[PDB]
Amino acid sequence: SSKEVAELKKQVESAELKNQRLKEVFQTKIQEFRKACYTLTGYQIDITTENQYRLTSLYAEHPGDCLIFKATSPSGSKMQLLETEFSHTVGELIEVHLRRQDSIPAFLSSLTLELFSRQTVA
Amino acid sequence: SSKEVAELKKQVESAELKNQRLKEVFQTKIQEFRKACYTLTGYQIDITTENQYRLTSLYAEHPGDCLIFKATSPSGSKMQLLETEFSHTVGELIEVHLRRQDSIPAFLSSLTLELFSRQTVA
Amino acid sequence: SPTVHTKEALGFIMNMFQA
Amino acid sequence: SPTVHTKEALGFIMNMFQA
Repeated sequence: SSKEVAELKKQVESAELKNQRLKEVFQTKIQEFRKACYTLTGYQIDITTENQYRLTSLYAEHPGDCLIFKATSPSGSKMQLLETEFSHTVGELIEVHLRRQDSIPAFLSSLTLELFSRQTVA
Repeated sequence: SSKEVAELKKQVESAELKNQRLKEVFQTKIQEFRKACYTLTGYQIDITTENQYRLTSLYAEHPGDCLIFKATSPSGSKMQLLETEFSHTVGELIEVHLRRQDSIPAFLSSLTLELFSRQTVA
Repeated sequence: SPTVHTKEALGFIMNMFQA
Repeated sequence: SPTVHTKEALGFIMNMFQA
């Protein structure tokens, strides 16, 4: 019918519009967030196709090196660190903090502080 | 019914579903990014009603000890730390890492460790 | 002011960034 | 595979987590 046709057309417009609305806010909101966690925690967190987390420090000595954490994570479990070129360099640290203390946050924090100290004018 | 109307009904459903499926994906993903951010950095980043950032250590003495940051400028990547009840207890850490050195990373990093130190290991 | 879908959208996501 | 809507949707989101 003429009423049905026109009545339905509005639904499509609205839904299509919602899709556009949804994407814009979400894109904008997510981008702003990630900046906060970088600016704040001094780690950029990148998801890989494999849902593994790659962290690159703000104070990283080299652009190329970074850390990658992978999780079995069906649930919110604890991740296990996968070896990277950078990861080998910072031995001990891991022993002290991950192997022994078992706290990823302590490891990063320690690492972050360490990197800062190295960062020097000359 | 009408071939014209049928198309709209099918069109509508997909579009509703497309938004529908899309919203679901964020749920899984957003949580998955946060919990990773949380277990790794040892901080839960929440965005307030006033679009301020509220941080809470995985090692918090009591719950509701949080910290709040507000972006000074939307464009400018630097955030002021707002006074809060828990902020009072870290006069020291603030003095050293936030003004003397102007580094949230340093500041949080060094805090995460102090709080991690006060964990009854009984 | 604020459009409806946007308002609707905004609330859904803002909820997704708490507890 | 996966249904199409989830698929395009999924792709859209994943690209956001990048530099």
